[PDB]
Amino acid sequence: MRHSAKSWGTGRAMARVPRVRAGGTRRAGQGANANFCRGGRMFAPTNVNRRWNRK
Amino acid sequence: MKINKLNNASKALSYPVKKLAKTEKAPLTEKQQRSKELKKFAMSIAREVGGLAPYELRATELLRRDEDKRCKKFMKKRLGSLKMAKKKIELLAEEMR
Amino acid sequence: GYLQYLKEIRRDKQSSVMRYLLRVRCWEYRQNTAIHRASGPTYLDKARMLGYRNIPGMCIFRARVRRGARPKKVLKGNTHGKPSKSGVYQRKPAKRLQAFAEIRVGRKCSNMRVFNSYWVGQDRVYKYFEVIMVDPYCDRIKNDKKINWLCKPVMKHREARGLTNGTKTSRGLGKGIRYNQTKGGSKRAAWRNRNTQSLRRYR
Amino acid sequence: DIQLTKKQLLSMNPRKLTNKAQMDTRKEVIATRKEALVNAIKLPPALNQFTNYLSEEDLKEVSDILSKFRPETRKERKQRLQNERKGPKPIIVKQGIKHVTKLIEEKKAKFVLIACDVDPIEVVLYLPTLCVKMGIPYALVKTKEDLGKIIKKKPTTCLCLCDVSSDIKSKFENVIAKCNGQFKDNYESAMKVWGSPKE
RNA sequence: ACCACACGUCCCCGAAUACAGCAUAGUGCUGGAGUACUCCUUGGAAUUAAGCAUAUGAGUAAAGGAAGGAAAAGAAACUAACGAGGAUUCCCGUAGUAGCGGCGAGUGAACAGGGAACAGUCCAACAGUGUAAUUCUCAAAUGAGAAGUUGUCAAAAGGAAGAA
RNA sequence: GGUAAUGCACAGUGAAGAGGUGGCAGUGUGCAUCUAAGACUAAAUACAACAGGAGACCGAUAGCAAAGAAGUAGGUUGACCG
RNA sequence: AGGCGAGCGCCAUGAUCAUCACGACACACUUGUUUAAGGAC
Ligand SMILES: [K+]
Ligand SMILES: [K+]
Ligand SMILES: [K+]
Ligand SMILES: [K+]
Ligand SMILES: [K+]
Ligand SMILES: [K+]
Ligand SMILES: [K+]
Ligand SMILES: [K+]
Ligand SMILES: [K+]
Ligand SMILES: [K+]
Ligand SMILES: [K+]
Ligand SMILES: [K+]
Ligand SMILES: [K+]
Ligand SMILES: [K+]
Ligand SMILES: [K+]
Ligand SMILES: [K+]
Ligand SMILES: [K+]
Ligand SMILES: [K+]
Ligand SMILES: [K+]
Ligand SMILES: [Mg+2]
Ligand SMILES: [Mg+2]
Ligand SMILES: [Mg+2]
Ligand SMILES: [Mg+2]
Ligand SMILES: [Mg+2]
Ligand SMILES: [Mg+2]
Ligand SMILES: [Mg+2]
Ligand SMILES: [Mg+2]
Ligand SMILES: [Mg+2]
Ligand SMILES: [Mg+2]
Ligand SMILES: [Mg+2]
Ligand SMILES: [Mg+2]
Ligand SMILES: [Mg+2]
Repeated sequence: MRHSAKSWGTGRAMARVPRVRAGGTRRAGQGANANFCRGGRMFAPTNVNRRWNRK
Repeated sequence: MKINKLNNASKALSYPVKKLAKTEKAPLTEKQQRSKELKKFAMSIAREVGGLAPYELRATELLRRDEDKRCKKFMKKRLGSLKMAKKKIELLAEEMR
Repeated sequence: GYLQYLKEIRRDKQSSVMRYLLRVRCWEYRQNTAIHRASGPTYLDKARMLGYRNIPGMCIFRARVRRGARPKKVLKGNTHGKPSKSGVYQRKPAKRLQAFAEIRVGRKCSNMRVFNSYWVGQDRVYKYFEVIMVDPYCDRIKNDKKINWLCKPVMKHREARGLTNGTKTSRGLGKGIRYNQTKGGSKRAAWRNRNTQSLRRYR
Repeated sequence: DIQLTKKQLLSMNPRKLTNKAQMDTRKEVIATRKEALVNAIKLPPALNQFTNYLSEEDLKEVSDILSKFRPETRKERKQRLQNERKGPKPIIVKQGIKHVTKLIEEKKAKFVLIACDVDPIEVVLYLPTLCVKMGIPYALVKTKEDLGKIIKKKPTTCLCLCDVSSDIKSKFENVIAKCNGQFKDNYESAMKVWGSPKE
């Protein structure tokens, strides 16, 4: 979730996934935050609050 | 629900203890007496040097006309407490006499 | 003794002698610059309750503060939000006016520690206060046995963290059911203790 | 550089002197304008007392008695302690507000001097009423420096004497009678008259 | 040869200062950086109510000030009505309770009872008057001077253990 | 949470030496418990940078953005972006 | 403490505290008329 990203909205002939704001690099316009994206965030991130022990 | 089963009469009962009497502290030593005297003395000098404040003058004037209930209302509004008012009236009365 | 007589006179603020002196002194305080050094304490008894002695490395400064409530810092009264948060005037500060005096003296006298403060007068426009200061880098003070504690590094800038007699009173500290909002150390310490989820090993 | 005249200093507005260079002048404007204000307004009876003080002639008479009971210097004190105790208890004049008030309260004090030019005044304000209540005679002196000179040391607020050597007794009694005239005998009348603006 | 421990040397800009404010008999001190955690101010809206204006999110985000290895708090102008207890902080609990609320949505503490760790003290009021006995400087082997009577001055070395 | 005011402020007003409190407004009267408006305090509690030890964790489109000269190559007039 | 109409209200004037205009001084406050001008507005 590190990057500055925003959706381009409809009318550009592209899918409405958030995209990376940049210039000068091949990284411009790539697909950012979602679980179906390269370098994006996983579904339901694993978390320390899980119950480890049992009675 | 484990609440509200006894009546008020039975809740008021108590176990029969043997009590100890309180140790009274009535004796006041020589040095304590002089200490209190000097404080009361100092309070005289201030009143002598600087006199009464404006509302104290207005209050004492009403006492001469026997406007007792007017003075009561006036003092209540100045000091806030009906107890402080009753005390200050008694001190002012004694000063005039 | 002498200090008792001074106490009784200082308490009679509507005696003829005290009305005279308050009038002449409040005239002088306003002709001077907003923070200035004093020659000594105006009230000897009061300064001595609060810990002043006439030794090298202690000083009195005097400060004035403007009176009344403090308005919300917005242009043309426009708050960009809900109507219950649209009021500008009749908003009263959290700290006493005394606290502002202490904070400003501490900025000006940056090489010294703020000990305590007291009231000395009022008029239509200003309210006036004396602040007691100490110098921790002074040989006389470093070897004292009553105020040598002010040299501990934790004692830097007491006034900025609400630790002085004038700055403490807005915190809401006390003992008993009337002060439940500060059980723990402060309002924020109480908030944390009440808004936390505890997750034990076996549960 | 140049000394300003009284007229100039009374004309200037102190709040418009602002530069670091100007601070000494700001001090002088305040000092002169304060004087004009105090002369213009009425004094309460208790403060009005400290306007009445001994003549330089009477001050001489009193000092010429009292000077014979001067306190010990540190040089003298050292010598005394290398030697043994000898002779009767000395008579000495005493100093400082804390001790003086104690001696008045204990009814030990026999005569007292007080200075007028003291700031803040609340330090000495109560002394005459206490002296009248205990029945001790007193007198007022113009400056703190007048007192310092009697005992050959730094200025003070008040001096006190608790004993009389027989050698001095005749002169002492006369001095007390002069003082009672100007001061203690007049007290009950004084506490009712307000100080007029000055001409 | 090479390595490890310490020291010496350490260009220009930068708080950047041949400066600003401030204290003492004098020497001086502050300023900038860092701010996860602690203390003090200032103070939203998206959102929920299937609309929305009180309310909620929240005294949260954002912006300012300040300190330490922790910080804050702390020895009752305290609870309780028992046959009573006894500083502060932390854990289990009273309790999603007593109550607050377009009594709607939603909010919401305290004493007890069981434990961890435990410690109490200072200033003012109130300092030898047969002598300020008090702090500092230079000299000297016993003198000069500064602060102070608007009040100075209320006592011990010392140790083997423990840990990394 | 504090409900005919739980705490904090501002303006008017302003005490007594004896006062404060006992979760519902007022007046009176016994009873119980404390002493405000000055200060200091250890231990038990919280958590970055940096160092050390572990793991039913991930295995080069994963795991920190970054397993190589990574906040680098490169980019914005700029704040900033990568 | 006076006076009127078949002790009542009404008409006379004499003591007790605030108090609204008007004057005349200078002390707060105001203005580069400043060794000065205003003025409790
Ligand atoms: K984001
Ligand atoms: K009084
Ligand atoms: K000094
Ligand atoms: K606020
Ligand atoms: K909760
Ligand atoms: K800083
Ligand atoms: K809604
Ligand atoms: K909706
Ligand atoms: K928020
Ligand atoms: K602490
Ligand atoms: K503390
Ligand atoms: K407790
Ligand atoms: K316990
Ligand atoms: K305390
Ligand atoms: K990557
Ligand atoms: K670059
Ligand atoms: K005139
Ligand atoms: K004039
Ligand atoms: K004229
Ligand atoms: Mg990833
Ligand atoms: Mg029942
Ligand atoms: Mg019982
Ligand atoms: Mg308060
Ligand atoms: Mg809407
Ligand atoms: Mg709200
Ligand atoms: Mg809330
Ligand atoms: Mg923030
Ligand atoms: Mg003491
Ligand atoms: Mg209540
Ligand atoms: Mg592989
Ligand atoms: Mg990668
Ligand atoms: Mg370009």
